[PDB]
Amino acid sequence: TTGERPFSDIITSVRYWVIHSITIPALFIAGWLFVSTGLAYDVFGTPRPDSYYAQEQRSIPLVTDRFEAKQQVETFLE
Amino acid sequence: ERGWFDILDDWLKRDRFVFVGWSGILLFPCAYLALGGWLTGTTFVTSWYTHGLASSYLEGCNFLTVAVSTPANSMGHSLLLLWGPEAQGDFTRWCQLGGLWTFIALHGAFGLIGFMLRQFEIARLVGVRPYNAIAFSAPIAVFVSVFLIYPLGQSSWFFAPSFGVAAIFRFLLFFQGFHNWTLNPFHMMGVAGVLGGALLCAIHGATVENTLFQDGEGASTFRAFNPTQAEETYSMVTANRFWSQIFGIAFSNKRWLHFFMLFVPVTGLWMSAIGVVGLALNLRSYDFISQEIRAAEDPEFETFYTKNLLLNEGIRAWMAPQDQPHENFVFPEEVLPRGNAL
Amino acid sequence: ANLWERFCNWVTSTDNRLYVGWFGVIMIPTLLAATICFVIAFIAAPPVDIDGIREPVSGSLLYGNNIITGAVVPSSNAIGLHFYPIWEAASLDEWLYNGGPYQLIIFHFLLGASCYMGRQWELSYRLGMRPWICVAYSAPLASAFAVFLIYPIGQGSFSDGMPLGISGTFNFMIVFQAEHNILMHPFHQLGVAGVFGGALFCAMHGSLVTSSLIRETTETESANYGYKFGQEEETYNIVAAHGYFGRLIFQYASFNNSRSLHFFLAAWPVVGVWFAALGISTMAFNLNGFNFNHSVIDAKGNVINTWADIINRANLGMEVMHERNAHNFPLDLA
Amino acid sequence: GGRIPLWIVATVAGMGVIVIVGLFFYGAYAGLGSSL
Amino acid sequence: ATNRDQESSGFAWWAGNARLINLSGKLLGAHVAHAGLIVFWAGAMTLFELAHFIPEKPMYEQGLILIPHIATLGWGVGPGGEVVDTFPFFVVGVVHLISSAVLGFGGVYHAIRGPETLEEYSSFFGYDWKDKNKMTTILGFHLIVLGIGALLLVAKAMFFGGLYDTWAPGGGDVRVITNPTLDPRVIFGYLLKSPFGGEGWIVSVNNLEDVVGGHIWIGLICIAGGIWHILTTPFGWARRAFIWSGEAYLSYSLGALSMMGFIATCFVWFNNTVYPSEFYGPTGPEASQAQAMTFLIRDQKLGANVGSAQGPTGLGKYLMRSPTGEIIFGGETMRFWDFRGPWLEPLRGPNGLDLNKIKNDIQPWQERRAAEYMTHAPLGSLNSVGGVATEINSVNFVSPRSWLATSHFVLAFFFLVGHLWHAGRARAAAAGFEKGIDRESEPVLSMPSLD
Amino acid sequence: METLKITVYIVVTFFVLLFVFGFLSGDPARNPKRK
Amino acid sequence: KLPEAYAIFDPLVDVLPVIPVLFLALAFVWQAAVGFR
Amino acid sequence: MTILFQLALAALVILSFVMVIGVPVAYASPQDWDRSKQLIFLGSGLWIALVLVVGVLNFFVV
Amino acid sequence: VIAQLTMIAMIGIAGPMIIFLLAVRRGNL
Ligand code: CLA
Ligand code: CLA
Ligand code: CLA
Ligand code: CLA
Ligand code: CLA
Ligand SMILES: CC1=C(/C=C/C(C)=C/C=C/C(C)=C/C=C/C=C(C)/C=C/C=C(C)/C=C/C2=C(C)CCCC2(C)C)C(C)(C)CCC1
Ligand SMILES: CC1=C(/C=C/C(C)=C/C=C/C(C)=C/C=C/C=C(C)/C=C/C=C(C)/C=C/C2=C(C)CCCC2(C)C)C(C)(C)CCC1
Ligand SMILES: CC1=C(/C=C/C(C)=C/C=C/C(C)=C/C=C/C=C(C)/C=C/C=C(C)/C=C/C2=C(C)CCCC2(C)C)C(C)(C)CCC1
Ligand SMILES: CCCCCCCCCCCCO[C@@H]1O[C@H](CO)[C@@H](O[C@H]2O[C@H](CO)[C@@H](O)[C@H](O)[C@H]2O)[C@H](O)[C@H]1O
Ligand SMILES: CCCCCCCS[C@@H]1O[C@H](CO)[C@@H](O)[C@H](O)[C@H]1O
Ligand SMILES: [Cl-]
Ligand SMILES: [Cl-]
Ligand SMILES: [Fe+2]
Ligand SMILES: [Mg+2]
Repeated sequence: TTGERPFSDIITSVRYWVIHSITIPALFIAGWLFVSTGLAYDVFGTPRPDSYYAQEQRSIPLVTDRFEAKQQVETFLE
Repeated sequence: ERGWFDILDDWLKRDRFVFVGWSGILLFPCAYLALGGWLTGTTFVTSWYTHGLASSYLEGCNFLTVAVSTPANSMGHSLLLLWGPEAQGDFTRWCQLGGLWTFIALHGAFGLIGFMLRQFEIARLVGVRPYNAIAFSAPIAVFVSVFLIYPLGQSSWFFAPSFGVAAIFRFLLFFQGFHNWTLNPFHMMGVAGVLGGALLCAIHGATVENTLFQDGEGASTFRAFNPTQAEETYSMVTANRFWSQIFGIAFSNKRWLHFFMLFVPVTGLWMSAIGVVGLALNLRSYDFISQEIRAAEDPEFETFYTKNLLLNEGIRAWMAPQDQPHENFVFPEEVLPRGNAL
Repeated sequence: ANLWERFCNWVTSTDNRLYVGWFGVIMIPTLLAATICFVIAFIAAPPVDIDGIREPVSGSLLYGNNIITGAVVPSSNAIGLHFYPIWEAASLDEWLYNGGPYQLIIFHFLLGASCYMGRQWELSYRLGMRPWICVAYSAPLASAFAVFLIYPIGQGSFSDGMPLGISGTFNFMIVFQAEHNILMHPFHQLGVAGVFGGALFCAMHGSLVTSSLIRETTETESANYGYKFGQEEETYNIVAAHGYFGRLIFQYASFNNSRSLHFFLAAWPVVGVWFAALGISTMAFNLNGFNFNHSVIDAKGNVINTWADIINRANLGMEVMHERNAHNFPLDLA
Repeated sequence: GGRIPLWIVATVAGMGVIVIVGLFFYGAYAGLGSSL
Repeated sequence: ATNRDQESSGFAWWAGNARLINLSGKLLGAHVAHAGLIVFWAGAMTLFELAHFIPEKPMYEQGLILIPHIATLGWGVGPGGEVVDTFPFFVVGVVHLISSAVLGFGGVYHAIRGPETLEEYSSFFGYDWKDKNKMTTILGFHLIVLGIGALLLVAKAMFFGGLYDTWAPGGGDVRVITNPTLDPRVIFGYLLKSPFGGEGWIVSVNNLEDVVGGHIWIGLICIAGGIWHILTTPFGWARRAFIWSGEAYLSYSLGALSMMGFIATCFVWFNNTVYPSEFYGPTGPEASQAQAMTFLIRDQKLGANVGSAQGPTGLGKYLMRSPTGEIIFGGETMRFWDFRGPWLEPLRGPNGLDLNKIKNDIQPWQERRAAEYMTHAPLGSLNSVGGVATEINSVNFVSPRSWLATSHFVLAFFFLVGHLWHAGRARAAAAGFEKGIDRESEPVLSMPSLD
Repeated sequence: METLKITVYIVVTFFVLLFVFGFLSGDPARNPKRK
Repeated sequence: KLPEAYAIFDPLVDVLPVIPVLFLALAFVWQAAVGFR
Repeated sequence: MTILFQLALAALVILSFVMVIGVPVAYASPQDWDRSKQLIFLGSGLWIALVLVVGVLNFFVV
Repeated sequence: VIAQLTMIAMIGIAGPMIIFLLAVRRGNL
């Protein structure tokens, strides 16, 4: 009894569904594409399945230098 | 209704679906960012560069194995600010260096401050005593001791817990093998307050539900109660007689009963927090010296205490090379402690 | 009335300081026997060959233990699930070496605690109470059955029952983690939610009721004197408490119905602990925690470790070290 | 007021939850995370 | 909408089925519809298992629980448990699936369309829970039905092709039982056996003649008892001992199913006669013994003298004594020396495992079976990674024995809880205090103080 | 050991008999309300 | 495998065993329809 | 026989799905209950016939 | 894959379809 429209009124109204039958699927498709385009890997710097190791390297690219860690990751990525 | 301060105060304190308050200005952004940083990291962010682990749905982990992991040991106790000297404003690199860890831990810390200020604020407006805020000091002591003090006493944030289901399981096992934390009387007091609290929760709920007054015709008894009713909904007298006769003692004072329900778990969590402050310094209850002196001189003397240290020794040697990659441990097969066959 | 009728009247009397009852007729002597044997063994029992390999473990205070390390040690792996009462032994000295006290204690205790649960039903019926306090107690009781009886049955030996001691308990937990990955089992996770949530809601309820106690005392008196045993009127304002807590979260997240609130308080920890108990009782038959060891693999086939693999390494340390002289063959299959 | 009955909104919404969680379980057995 | 809200029935929606206690027609609907659910699952599950089934792999590598039940009855299988014909499996699945439509039909009809109460309509089909005579009559009918079910098993075993016999001389095979055990000293002797190790109460049944014989007795006992209950009314001592109400009777049956659930759990875990290891995988005891046998065979092939080989502890590395002197496998499997199985028995003599036989007579088929059983031990993760908890992913295996034991322990436990719930409720309701304490008639207020 | 066994068997039988006969002795009636 | 004549019904057979779970969930759809009265 | 068999099985399947929805709807419906009882009886006898048809045709296709 | 998904889709809809039909027709729910 704080004023706002009751949730049960909103989610059973035709107009809620007209707005949301477009916004909900649009958001979901945008999330889908953020991954399917590969963009998620690049924003966050997460390795793709082919990018954890070089072909013959077999030690992990562990960061070992506090202030030049950013440079280490850049060289590791080289 | 005066100056802007008092107009702002009015609006902050409106009776709405989600109360805001002055505390809301700290709470909401901090809780939102802690939770969102957790969902963002577990969904998208690796721990390859800090731990050599995959840790996100993106890389293939499930709800049990995802985490936002701590930064590399080389980061020490860096605040690891986005604009700080490590990431220098590069968001991608900051994610790869474990910046989301300190982001979550610190927003989470300020958020808990805001939640507790919210408990005080709402209590003051509604005119109740602020015991809920007081009780919440136990969650606070636990968060601060385990997520801040513990790693501050150790070499780096690397050894804080990582924010994940399996990551936290790993943290428990590490504390067993390295700190023998089960032997610690402050942890034992925590366990008593948690299990004793769950005990009080169960027994008090069951007793009320089983000493109810027949206040309606329904065989489903929940409707036969009214919040504004003057009368107790259940019989303290009958409840007292039952437990006096079953167990030997019983509550007779409802006020004492409810205070004790605050006291037990709040006190147990505060005790566990003190033990963790000691573990920040490796100041463990690891050993009983008299046990070791006897066992060293008498190879036929064995107790469950000596059996558990053998397990700890296994945990340390088997887990350390992958759990502490900055150490570059190489332990040749021949040095690993193992019993026969296994 | 006849002797029997008076006896029955006394056994079932609502007037005894401690209720006796028919369950109590079995509970009293069984709990007494388990208690006396436990106390004497914990002080004075000699070392027990728990793993059947002639390597006796000292559990008692007089043989070099303290309160934290002491235990009544499980019976010998050579016995397995065989029933080993005192009269099965050639002497008390043999019975002691083989961990006879453990069996005597746990069988009398389980019988007695089961009767403790029946007695709770029994008295509630004598008092005209609703009957389900005994159902709340079934949760801790089921958990004691899991660790002292069901687990040994599954694994084929009481030597794998939980020891009656503080450090023995931790030994049981650590070995159980090596052998079942319990932490990764959703029934143990539900038990954690049950006990952490039980503690949380215990503190919550204590604090909400305490916060809304009606002013009945002065500042120099404990507020507890504001309540008198057996008074009719409720001693706090639930509407005030709900008004606080509905605002802390949002209105519909808070109970204003005391009956619903108290039912939730009962149910949450009781259901969680039933799942804890069923976790142990089903890992008894080796249906174990989730195994994601090497679940994440890169494009070439390199294993990319996750936190699950680091758990695995800790589990391996427990596994290879436990009962270090008892395995001759490469698999630990119970 | 509402034109769409609450029991339908619930049923459709619940079914949607089952589908998306179902998909997440399928994914535990195929592609990344599948051990294969 | 007769009795279909809380106001009129006294029961909230989440206790809605309690609204049925005195509506025998709709309650019969609920019961028949539910029997259709059971029969449905049995038929659909069998077809699913059959559709997935690769006949040359062991059943126990395939997550099968129903085909193993059919195979044990001697359908579809030949020597060694080799599958010779999947058609009997198909027939079982289809007949249950079809039958469930019939039951589902009756269930829906009674629940939704037929008379809500049966008493007006029929005095034979109507009932009052408090009518002790009608209760024992209906109970008698069901007893006769159950007795006929038991004799159907005897009929299969004796007249319709036999049962799978893991113990058949020369190797497991389907065998017709011609000499079932009738001696009450053997049949009822099982019931008085200790449930502890080396005894195992009824779980110890180790031959099909005792199994068949027991069902001859049980079929007759049930039929006789069923007749008895149709023709009698409870004695006075029965009348004074029990609560007589629908909820009370539900509670007694909940207790009994809980007990049976625990018994089944132990049966599938230990018994390898009516749960042949050919179909269900090795028992835990069996796989552990098979490991010791494996390495004894290996190491003796390498030249070890396994009789005299002292292990690290001083006990024999391969062979030792049980606490009563029998020669048994050593290492941790000492606990499992009560185990008996067709691949091991040829090596056992009157003093336990025979060293002469071990040295000279172990056949390649015994080596194979012991390797198979060691490597199919019933250990595995919830996501079905076979092996110890530290095992890496590769082998998709959880034993049918683990699935069946764990499920039934869970069910048996919750059935005990439901027993306590309902037994305690039935007592309170019969005495009139199930809805709470009368504020003006609170029993404790009329009692003297404890002190 | 034989004497001990016999003694315990007697003790146990005695208490089990009390439990069974006791619950047989009109237990439903032993409540505060309807008998 | 199912006899070959029935193979076309394989995907249907894969889904049937789950139908009982659906009967439980149906009770909730129904109750939601009558407002859990 | 495979044509007859496979049509008979598809028919059984389809009639089943129709009955699964139609029987409960008919039973809890106010109006048109007379036209319903007939269809239910017809559907049921047809359902049973198809089972026997599939059952017999089975052996000419297996 | 599409086959099994279609099957469960029409099996899954059958229950709520029954309730829907009954509700529209003011049946005896
Ligand atoms: C109440 C809300 C709140 C609080 C308490 C915090 C707190 C914090 N944040 Mg978070 N943040 C918030 C809201 C908040 N944030 C919001 C809404 C966003 C979205 C924009 C963020 C996004 C965010 C990011 C991306 C990061 C943080 C980080 C931090 C940490 C370092 C902050 C710092 O050093 O500021 C220093 C600034 C102040 C203390 C303000 C002082 C104001 C004084 C009193 C007046 C002086 C002003 C002066 C006149 C200006 C002259 C400057 C001139 C010389 C140029 C700290 C835990 C960092 C972190 O978590 O690293 C791990 C980090 O990287 N925050
Ligand atoms: C095995 C599960 C099961 C069974 C067999 C029953 C049986 C029954 N319940 Mg219970 N119920 C259950 C689970 C079950 N319930 C669960 C899990 C809950 C909690 C959600 C409830 C909550 C509940 C309440 C609150 C009530 C019942 C009532 C009833 C009865 C009347 C139903 C009615 O009025 O339908 C009306 C519904 C319809 C007309 C919709 C269609 C229903 C049919 C049966 C669907 C059949 C679908 C099926 C696929 C058709 C196959 C046909 C084919 C073979 C040809 C009926 C005997 C009522 C009662 O006791 O009345 C006296 C009552 O008030 N139930
Ligand atoms: C006795 C019951 C029982 C047992 C022992 C099994 C056993 C098995 N099933 Mg079958 N099955 C069952 C009933 C059972 N099922 C039912 C009711 C259905 C219909 C849904 C199925 C449908 C089915 C399919 C479609 C498949 C199996 C398969 C399997 C195998 C792997 C199972 C797995 O991976 O589990 C995974 C484990 C879970 C999903 C966890 C279940 C835990 C539940 C939710 C907890 C129960 C708690 C309690 C009952 C709730 C009470 C609440 C409380 C408050 C009172 C295994 C042999 C698979 C197979 O290999 O076939 C060849 C397979 O594909 N089953
Ligand atoms: C245990 C289950 C059971 C019980 C106690 C009843 C009882 C009743 N039924 Mg219901 N019904 C059932 C199951 C049951 N039915 C099933 C499975 C179906 C679908 C086929 C129906 C469909 C149904 C309809 C459509 C009607 C009834 C009616 C009746 C009433 C009269 C029956 C009669 O007059 O006898 C007559 C009996 C015979 C002529 C002999 C029966 C021969 C049987 C089939 C052979 C027995 C073999 C064996 C024991 C079966 C084992 C089954 C097992 C393996 C599952 C009575 C209340 C009527 C009623 O409600 O009137 C208003 C009514 O119209 N029933
Ligand atoms: C589902 C099966 C079933 C059910 C529910 C009933 C129910 C009933 N029976 Mg019937 N009965 C049955 C099958 C059944 N019977 C069969 C198959 C037969 C033929 C053998 C009989 C022959 C029979 C007779 C001769 C009598 C009954 C009587 C009764 C009534 C009271 C029973 C009682 O007090 O038991 C409780 C049991 C006791 C009080 C005995 C003492 C308790 C002991 C010590 C318990 C020990 C068990 C323990 C848990 C160990 C289990 C393992 C064990 C095998 C070693 C009640 C209506 C009585 C009656 O009123 O007739 C009209 C009666 O005189 N029945
Ligand atoms: C009452 C009620 C209820 C319940 C209900 C029920 C429980 C019912 C049942 C039902 C049933 C129980 C049904 C069944 C059905 C069945 C059917 C319908 C079948 C069919 C089959 C077929 C068609 C087959 C086919 C085939 C063949 C022949 C061969 C192979 C292949 C195939 C499989 C394809 C509820 C809960 C809802 C709630 C409300 C009330
Ligand atoms: C088939 C078979 C067989 C056989 C079997 C048999 C022969 C069985 C029998 C069985 C029986 C013969 C059983 C019985 C049981 C009983 C019971 C289970 C009882 C119970 C009781 C009760 C429950 C009671 C109660 C009470 C009391 C105690 C007190 C008072 C009150 C009252 C009444 C409540 C064999 C093994 C050979 C092999 C395999 C198969
Ligand atoms: C055998 C066979 C068959 C059969 C079928 C049947 C028998 C069916 C049934 C079906 C059914 C039986 C179905 C059902 C469905 C259901 C559903 C789909 C539901 C869901 C639910 C939900 C989703 C819920 C939700 C909610 C509510 C409502 C309220 C509260 C909240 C919540 C959210 C929980 C056919 C014909 C194919 C043919 C071939 C063979
Ligand atoms: C090892 C288990 C032994 C197996 C026992 C076999 C069970 C069959 C028992 C039948 C006989 C029981 O008979 C039962 O005995 C008790 C004790 O004398 C009787 O006597 C009792 O009556 C009233 C009933 O309100 C009591 O208040 C009173 O204290 C008591 O004398 C019961 O009224 C009678 O019904
Ligand atoms: C957010 C912290 C703000 C601290 C308050 C600063 C006082 S500001 C204060 O506000 C008055 C309103 O009565 C004005 O009339 C006055 O001019 C001004 O001094
Ligand atoms: Cl150990
Ligand atoms: Cl071994
Ligand atoms: Fe309370
Ligand atoms: Mg995947």
